[PDB]
This record gives sequence, structure tokens and C-alpha cells, in this order.
Amino acid sequence: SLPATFDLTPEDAQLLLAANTHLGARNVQVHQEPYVFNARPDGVHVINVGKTWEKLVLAARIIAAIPNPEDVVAISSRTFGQRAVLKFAAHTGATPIAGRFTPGSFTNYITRSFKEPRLVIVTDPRSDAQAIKEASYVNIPVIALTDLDSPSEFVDVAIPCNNRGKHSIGLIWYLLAREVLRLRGALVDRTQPWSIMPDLYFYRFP
Amino acid sequence: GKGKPRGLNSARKLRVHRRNNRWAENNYKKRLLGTAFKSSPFGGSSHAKGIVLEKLGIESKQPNSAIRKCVRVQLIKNGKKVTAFVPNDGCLNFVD
Amino acid sequence: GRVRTKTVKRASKALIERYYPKLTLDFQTNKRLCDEIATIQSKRLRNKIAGYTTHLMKRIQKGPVRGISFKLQEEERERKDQYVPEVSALDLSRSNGVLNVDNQTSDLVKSLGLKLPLSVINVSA
Amino acid sequence: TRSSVLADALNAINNAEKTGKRQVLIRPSSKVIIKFLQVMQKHGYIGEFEYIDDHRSGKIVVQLNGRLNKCGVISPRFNVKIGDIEKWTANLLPARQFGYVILTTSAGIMDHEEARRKHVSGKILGFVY
Amino acid sequence: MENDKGQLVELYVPRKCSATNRIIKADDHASVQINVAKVDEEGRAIPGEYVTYALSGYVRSRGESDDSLNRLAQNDGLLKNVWSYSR
Amino acid sequence: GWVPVTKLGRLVKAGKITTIEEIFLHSLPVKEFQIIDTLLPGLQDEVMNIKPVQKQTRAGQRTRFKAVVVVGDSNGHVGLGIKTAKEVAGAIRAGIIIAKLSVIPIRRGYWGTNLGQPHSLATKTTGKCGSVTVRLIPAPRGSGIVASPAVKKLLQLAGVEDVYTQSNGKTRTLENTLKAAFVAIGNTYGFLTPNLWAEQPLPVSPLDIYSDEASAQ
RNA sequence: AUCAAGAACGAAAGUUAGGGGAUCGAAGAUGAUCAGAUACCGUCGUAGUCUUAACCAUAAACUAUGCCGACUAGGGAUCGGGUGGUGUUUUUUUAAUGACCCACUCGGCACCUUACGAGAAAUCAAAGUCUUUGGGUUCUGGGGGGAGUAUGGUCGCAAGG
RNA sequence: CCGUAGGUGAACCUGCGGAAGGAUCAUUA
Ligand SMILES: [Mg+2]
Ligand SMILES: [Mg+2]
Ligand SMILES: [Mg+2]
Ligand SMILES: [Mg+2]
Ligand SMILES: [Mg+2]
Repeated sequence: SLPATFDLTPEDAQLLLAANTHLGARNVQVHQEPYVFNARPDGVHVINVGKTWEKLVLAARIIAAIPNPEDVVAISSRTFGQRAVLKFAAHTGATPIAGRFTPGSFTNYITRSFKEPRLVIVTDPRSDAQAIKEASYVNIPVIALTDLDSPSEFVDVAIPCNNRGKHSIGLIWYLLAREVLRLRGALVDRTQPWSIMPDLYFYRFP
Repeated sequence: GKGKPRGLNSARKLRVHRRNNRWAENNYKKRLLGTAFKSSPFGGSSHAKGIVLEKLGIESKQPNSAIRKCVRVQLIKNGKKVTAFVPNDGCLNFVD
Repeated sequence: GRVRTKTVKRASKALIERYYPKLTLDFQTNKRLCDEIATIQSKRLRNKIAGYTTHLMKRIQKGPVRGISFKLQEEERERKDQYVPEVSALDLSRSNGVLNVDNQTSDLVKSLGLKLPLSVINVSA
Repeated sequence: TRSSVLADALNAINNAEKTGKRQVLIRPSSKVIIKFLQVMQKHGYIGEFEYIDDHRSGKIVVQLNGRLNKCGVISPRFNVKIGDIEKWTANLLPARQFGYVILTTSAGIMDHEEARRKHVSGKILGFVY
Repeated sequence: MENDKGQLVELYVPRKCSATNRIIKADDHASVQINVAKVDEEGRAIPGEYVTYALSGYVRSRGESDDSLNRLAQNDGLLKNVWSYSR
Repeated sequence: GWVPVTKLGRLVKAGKITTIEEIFLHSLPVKEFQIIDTLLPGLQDEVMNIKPVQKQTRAGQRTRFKAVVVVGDSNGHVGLGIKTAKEVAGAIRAGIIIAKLSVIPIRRGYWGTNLGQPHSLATKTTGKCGSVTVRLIPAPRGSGIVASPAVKKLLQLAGVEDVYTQSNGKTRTLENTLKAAFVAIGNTYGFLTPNLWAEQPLPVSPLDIYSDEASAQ
């Protein structure tokens, strides 16, 4: 149900193998066994990156399916993640949660951090697990970035990537941003590369 | 399998089990030992007629101090002696 | 202990997050500064607030404090985008145009059906 | 030992539905399991089921959709009268609209509605709803 | 249900889960409505019409909502070679 | 006056939601009580238990009042709420709000034949809360609610009139009995009946189609 | 497969008749002491503790969880066996094995997370598949005492069961 | 506390074997 141009462009595959997204953790859960292809024999698994591309194509379609672009909310507490979600929220107009996500923000309308979304993106479902479980109370889909040993409960359309390195998380946020702006209509030509480089999303500590 | 023989030819173990396990009811044990006929002083009857014997001023402390105005009564039909409460009299001027 | 009240602390926090640059290390100028900007009902309370703003001008000149200042917040508004590299680590020239890729991910490339400048590297244990 | 084979089959079906899968591995087979799953299939309570031969006694795959909230077995196969059909139809079913009792009758295996309108009876196996 | 006369006598006929065909009841606050917009040939989304999924909280509390939803997207023609029909 | 704070409030305050079938069909949580107040004019509260409870905190002995409040239509809507407060009127007030929030619909069906209106429960549902199971059986027409007066009063506040009940466990605590009976009566939507095999196209959510009203300013 | 009847084993202490009797050590012999923080402490020490022939049949004999069978979760391990490796090491000249590593695999002792499910809760891969109540089977309990008492039977030299 | 044996005792102590139905801190691989 997609045109043939939507697939892996080889410069994006060079970009993916440049950011070491295909490297992962050492434990493989029962749920995420099809994302692994095989194991490099030290204990490091390598992941099917075509699945990551087409899975973020799904996540881009979920984000484009919402009518109000301010109703999607990005969640972050990792050190790379705040910069990544503030760039994503700057570029698509989402509402970012940087640093400590406030408890009682998805119920409890009294608090000024009460935002009700219809769609939630999470950097990892272990450190930001509280936004996952508070979104499990008020009926919210959550599309997430899960590793090979992330908790796989309470997520749907989860994107396998590497949350450990700053390269992969900044790139995968950049690719979600460029996929949804190429799908909304802000960049008409599918052939044209996006004008902003992916290193804008990258974290530096001075 | 919850601990009972559910075979279609297993009526006898269930029935012996239910017969032997019914002696733990106090009512069944009272009815099929004749307890109401041998140690019950009424002889398993709703009433018994008697001839009074004494005046029992038993004091009974906690929690309510009942000033017991009650009469020791010898029954007629069997010749054993039971105590007996006299109701509603403040004075017991009636059962002399 | 002479712990100051929360009204003096909060008024000094507001007047230093908003009215930073004309306040200085001199309490005597800050007295008529907070007279001319703030409507404080008593001489004692405005002396408390002016002395506290003088003390926070004393320790603000040695370094940054957790509260809000504007002249830093423009600077972390170009900290978000001023350090874009002309060549990133994801570009080809940092590996001379050919990637450092093991045999299994090259098998991923030749199985998925893409053409890519890969150098196979043999790794073990 | 393994006493009944229908009981372990239907218990496996009920456990794999309560954990929410779509396929089972029933082992082993019989006439009774095959004809019982055919009785479920004629009402559309299960989808495809599939029988694998292995020359010992066959393993059965049943592809169950979602439609069976509980089937079960009544393991002492009690003898049921014509007039005793209402008792099992009131005790194990939810109500009087749906819900079935499966009997082995001398005209074959059939549900309690088909045993009513056949006007025969037999021995009780279990119940599908 | 239905009465005799030809008129529906019901409050609401509930949402069935698109994974396990089970009933999403009213207090099931872990339930998810999934919205996917289909695409135009030049890479745009028409914002009015969608393909649509519903996941019960029973599936989501486990964690095979990804795997079942991958199966749903691939059998709805949206995906290929992500979910595998064998393993 | 009343101000809404969420999207569910401003849709019904703008009058775009007709009844509470559209809330129950999409499983939106009712979050303020004014949604149920505006959508249901015919809700009759009825107070069950008043229990004075002695409370100790930092060597301070004060008496609080535990209140059990059931609310319900004469149609199929049941709300139950448990709240303890210091005063009587505040306790029954917080009871009618907490019962007003958690309203759960009931699938009323037929025993045997199919004549007339629905009169009983469709299928047998059980419910457990505490050590108490309460089982609700469908009954023939006009048989009354054969029940303890607590769960009976819960059931003529339910839109049904004909249920046999069967219970077990220590049911002399009316909180756990009414909780288990509330779970049992809410469990009726959830029995997949053969006359609901029919697949339906899934309706779009009201928040999606009505996105530009009820929006945050 | 499970088990009335019946049978084998059954820790310690105990019992008969022998050998031995180093240590420990209920009984007993002895000293004390000085206080109401207090007699636990000491020294000889018989029985015993050890073994042989025969008895005795009780324990907090505990996983306080009958036995067989199926299903419902993984993974870090480990013990015993097996499979495979242009895997390692051990050299002599390459092997062979032996040891180690990896991926498994059965079959045991255990662990950690959950909850779908149970329970009153503590908690539980069984204490789940049980009001939507039936895989097969053995034993026991019916408020607390009176009381494992009275009495009868039975075994034992007795203590006792 | 349990089992067994003994001195006794107004209570109770002691010999042998079991159980926790009794409270894992720190440290390291
Ligand atoms: Mg009772
Ligand atoms: Mg015996
Ligand atoms: Mg014993
Ligand atoms: Mg007794
Ligand atoms: Mg005890």
C-alpha cells in the first residue's frame, strides 16, 4: 500500500551504517527476535535495517495521521534525547518534554504540566517508562525507540535502533522528522535531500 | 482432580466416605447415638413436670451481676434433679 | 538565624531575572532604583529588598546562578545550532569513502539488494 | 497416566485461548477429538483445524480464531435421558439462546439441539460455547 | 441482540480488538485506537480517510502489540518482509 | 458556572456529543463529572451506608464518616462510589461525584424467548472483590430481583428487574459485596455472544473528526 | 496410575545380651557465692556416646505444600549424558584425546522478573488452567476445650506406640 | 519449640538429635 520510491535509498543506508545503528545489546528478547538477523560471535547482534526503515515509515504514517500537529508529544530524559526532541519539536511543532517528565501529567488536570496527547514518542521505554504507564491509563498510542533489550510491553509500532550512541538517536530522530515533512508536504520532491544536515540533532558536551 | 473418585463405578467409596464423614456434625452425632435419651434430663421431650426442692441464690458476677432467683427442681418421670429459672418475678412469691 | 522572608527573596528573584543590568554592587543606588521601579509600601521592606539585590549582584559577578538571565538565554538559543560541522562523522571522507563494516552487515547489504562502498573487516572474539 | 485424551485436548484449547494465541498443538488424536472439532467447526466456533499423521497416533493443529470463550469436558460420562437434557442445558450453558452440550448417541455424536430434534440421547462428553 | 419486531434494542455494539477479536469494554483504559493515513502517489497523505486498528489492553499489557500490529499491517497490504508467517 | 479543561469536556459543552454511547464505544475515560451530569438528566442517587470511623494521626483522634453511594438510571447505567469524609453532607456529596465518574453500561438481554423489551441479563457473569463471589443468573420475566437488599437496590438502580443471585464468601461486608456485584454487572459487556460475530467497520474517534473544536487555546 | 489389608526401611534418645569405653557427659558426689542484671560456673563423673546380635517405631521425620498426566513465561546459570565446530589450548611433526569456549539438546538442584491467573493477604510456574465450577486416584478436617483423656482392642521385656 | 531420657518442681533445669514457626550488614567476582 506504498509506492516503490519509499524504500531504502542507498545513501540513507550508508547513513544508517555510518551511525552504527545495526549494532545493539547482548540480550535478545522473545518479542524482538525477527529484528535480529544474526550474531557477530562476541555477543553483539546485528539488526535488519530494512525493518528499521519500514518501521519508521509506519511511525511517520502514524504521526501524519493525526489532524492537529501540536497534539503529538515527544518524551525524553536521556542526555542526547533532550536536544533530539527539541529539534524535532522545533521542526514539526510538537510539544516536547525535556528532562524530568512530571508525574501526574496525563491524568490530574490540576498540574500545569497536564497535556493530553493523542500520540506520544519516547526515546527509550525503560528510563522514560513513567510516561508509558501514565499513557496506559488514558488510551494513548505510543510509538517508541526500543533496543534489543528494552522493555517491549505497552508499546506499539516500536522502532529498533540504538539508543546507546548519540549518532543513532540523533539520526533516527532526524529521519523521523524528514520522513514526516516529506509525507506532509513541506518538501514536495521525494528525490530531493532535506536541506538540514543530521548533525544538528547531534549532542555535544562542551 | 480435587481429591474424590469421579468414576462411574465409584458410588461405594463416595457413599462410605459420606457416611463416615457425617459423624463430625454435632446434630447427626446427637441424633444417631441417642444422646437426647440418655444424658438429656428431659428424655428428649419438650417439657417435664417437676417438684421443687430448694431456693438457689447463686451470685454470678461478670459482666452482669444476675441476682439469680431460681429453684432447684426434682423431675417426676426419671428421678434426677435439674436447676430451673423462674421468669419475670421480682420476688418469687409464687413458686413456694 | 536571620533568614530573610520569602517576599524579599521572591521580589529580588523577579527583579534580577528581569531587571539585571542597572543594578550594581552599590546598595545606595539600588535603594532609589527599587524606589523608581517597585511600589513597596514601607522603607524597611524596600531596604531589605535593595540589600538582597545588592548581595545577589555581589555573587552574580563571580559566576552563573540557577535562576533566569536573558544574556545567557540568547546564548543557549544559538548553542542549539552554531556548532554544525561542515563534515560530520557520517560522511564518507572520514573513512576515505569506504565503510568499516563486518562480514555480516555486508551480507545484510548484499541480501537487501543495495550497492555500497564497503570494506569487509575480519573480527573475532 | 494420561486418562482421557479429549480432556487434555480441550484443556489445551482453553489454555491457548486464555493466553490469546491463534494456533495449538493437540496431541494425540482419536475419532472423538476429530468429530468434536468437526462439531465446533459446523457452528463456526473454530476455523481451520489440521491433522498431521505420524504413524503412532496423530498430532492435531487447530487454528482457533477468537470465538470460543470456553469449551470443556464433563469427564464422568454420565448417562443422560431425554428429560435430563434440560438439566445439563441449564447447568453449564450461559443462557437459553446459545451454548451446546455434546453427546455421544447411537446415531452418532451431536450437540444437544441435534439430540433434541433427533429425539435420541446417550452419554455426555462436554460442552462448547 | 434483536427483538421480534425488527428494531435494535442495544446501547452500543462494542469495539472488537483487531488482534484477538475480543471485546474492548468501557472501562478498558489501556485500549488503543490506531490511526494510519494512507498515501497519495506523490508521497502525500490525504487527511480525511484512513486505515484503522484497535488493540485491546490485554494484548498491550503483554507486549506483542508490535508483533500483532506488524501482522495486521502486513496482511492489510501496507507492509512486506517485516512480520514472518513462520519463525 | 463550569469550565471544562479537557477535550471531552469542551465537545459536550459545545454540544457535539449526543449520549454516552459515544463515550463507551471509543472507551474514552470520563474525567469530570459534568459530562455525565449534562449527558444524563435522569440519574437518581441513593445513599447506602453511613459508617463513622475513628481516625488517629499524631496522637489526634477524630471521627470520619465512610459513605457508600450508588447512582443509576432506570436504563442501563450504574455508578458506584466510595469516599470517606469528615462531615455527612460532604461525604454523600463526594459519593455522588465518585459514583458519577465511574459509570459502566449493562447488556440487558432475554431469558429464553425474544418477546418485547429486554428484561433480564443476557448471560451469567460472576465477580470477585475481597473474598466474595456474586453470580448473576438470567431470570424469567417478572421474577423480581432475588437478592440481598444491597445488591437488589443496586439492580433496580440498573435497568434490570429479573435476576437470580447466588453468592459465596463473607458477604456481611457490604463494601466488598457491592464492589464484587459491580464488577459482575460490569462484566456483561465482555461475553462474546454468537449473535455478535458480525464484523463492523471501525468508527473514527470523535476527537479526530472534531479536532479543531475543543482545542486548547 | 493411585492405594484399605499386608510388608520393608525408619534420625536422636531408649531396651536386652556381648566387646570396647579416648573425648563428651542427664543421675549422683562435691564446692560455691552475692546479690535481687544473676545462676548459667567448676571438678570428678555412672549410664550412655562406639560396635555386634535382637528390639523399639516416635520428631519442627518441613518444601510446615499427596502421587501420576497435559498445557500456560522467558533468561543468567550450574550438575550428569549426547550432538556439531576449516573454535582455543595442551606438541612431537601434524593428529589423537584431556581440559577450556561457543550454539544447542534432554534430565536434576536452585535463582530473577512479572500476571494472564489465584489467594483473605503474606505471597505462588504452582498455591494457575475453579461459580465460564468435572484428566485419574489415596488420606484427613467440620467452632474452642474436655482430651490424645476415660474405656475396649492390638503390638512390645518395659519405657511406650 | 519438637522427639527421647533423667533429677525433680511452688515453679523448673539438664543430656542427645532435629526445626525457624528468628533479623544478611559490609565486602568481592
Ligand atoms: Mg458462607
Ligand atoms: Mg494403610
Ligand atoms: Mg506422627
Ligand atoms: Mg469439637
Ligand atoms: Mg501455628
